[PDB]
Amino acid sequence: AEVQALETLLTRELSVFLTEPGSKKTNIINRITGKTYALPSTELLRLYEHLEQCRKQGALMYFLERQGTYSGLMLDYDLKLNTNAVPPLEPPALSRLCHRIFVHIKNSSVLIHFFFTLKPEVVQGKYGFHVLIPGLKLAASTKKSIIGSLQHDATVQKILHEQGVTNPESCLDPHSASVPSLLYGSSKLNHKPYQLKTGFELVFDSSDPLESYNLVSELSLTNEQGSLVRPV
Amino acid sequence: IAKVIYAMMGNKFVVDVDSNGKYVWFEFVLPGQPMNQGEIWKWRKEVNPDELHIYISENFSRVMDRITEHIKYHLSQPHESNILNYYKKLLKAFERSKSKIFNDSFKKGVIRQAEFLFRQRSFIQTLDTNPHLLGVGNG
Repeated sequence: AEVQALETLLTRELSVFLTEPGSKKTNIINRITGKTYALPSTELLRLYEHLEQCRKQGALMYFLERQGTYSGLMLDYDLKLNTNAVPPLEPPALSRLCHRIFVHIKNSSVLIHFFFTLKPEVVQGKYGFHVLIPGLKLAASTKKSIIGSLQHDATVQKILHEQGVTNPESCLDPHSASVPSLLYGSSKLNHKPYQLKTGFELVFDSSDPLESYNLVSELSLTNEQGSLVRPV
Repeated sequence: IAKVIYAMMGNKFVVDVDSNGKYVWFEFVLPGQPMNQGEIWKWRKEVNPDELHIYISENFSRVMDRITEHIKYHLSQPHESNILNYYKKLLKAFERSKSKIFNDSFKKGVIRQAEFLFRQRSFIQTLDTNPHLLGVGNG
């Protein structure tokens, strides 16, 4: 019964907000019919909330977004494990990954909420990982440098090796920061949408080196006015 | 339904009485539709308005589900007992009556009623009366 608000919104309120499909000004894109939108923050948060109620009841969505000049950190891991046995992401492993990306981003421009999601498993090639860090806004060539550093990173390789992963590298696509991403809950073609395991938080010092929030709005890269997260 | 149909395409169909007292339908041929050679941009005789049936079955659903969406949106807002009883009953009756437009007898009745609305007095005897106009294959 609910979801009808979404089509009513798209047809009536969002109709005036047309955007060219090939234009770079668009921020939220749906691949169901190839619609591209460049909405301001108001209907952005409105659609975030609406997608949240939709995911509360279920359904399948196929929305996408492209990172602009300012955005968070969203990465894709193609972890093709040797066997289809779940290496559950223990808190020590997530802490190791967070510390490694921390020390990776220290030697760059500096002035944090961590969200972890994984596959529903039972699939060839095992699962993948998508870490989302929308706190800061450093979408530039520094992101490409960080991508190269993680490609040359070795600690994450042994962290995956501790999980019995036969793909220490090549899981992170080299175009991770140069291609559009998808909001949390946006499923894949003939694939179940991902699920969150745990969401932690921390803070960085310039000198010394879960069901209580609108998760879609907080995790959005273009949403600066989120409650749980802040635009660092 | 006949009045709404005439409102949306009162300019493409006309009806006149022949010498035998039989209603006759005429359709104004437009480019981009199936048609013989040479009758573009001019009227043609129609024994039975097939295009009218196709339209009333296909394009009327647009206004039908648009008004259904409007009723749903108006029901969304909170009010007094009116939304609990009157709008619910209206929506039930309307969704019951929505499927009528796909019936055959209903369509025949609608066409028979619209014959009166599409009537145009003095059309057959004024047809092809201008000596300076000559219909050709290009218009």
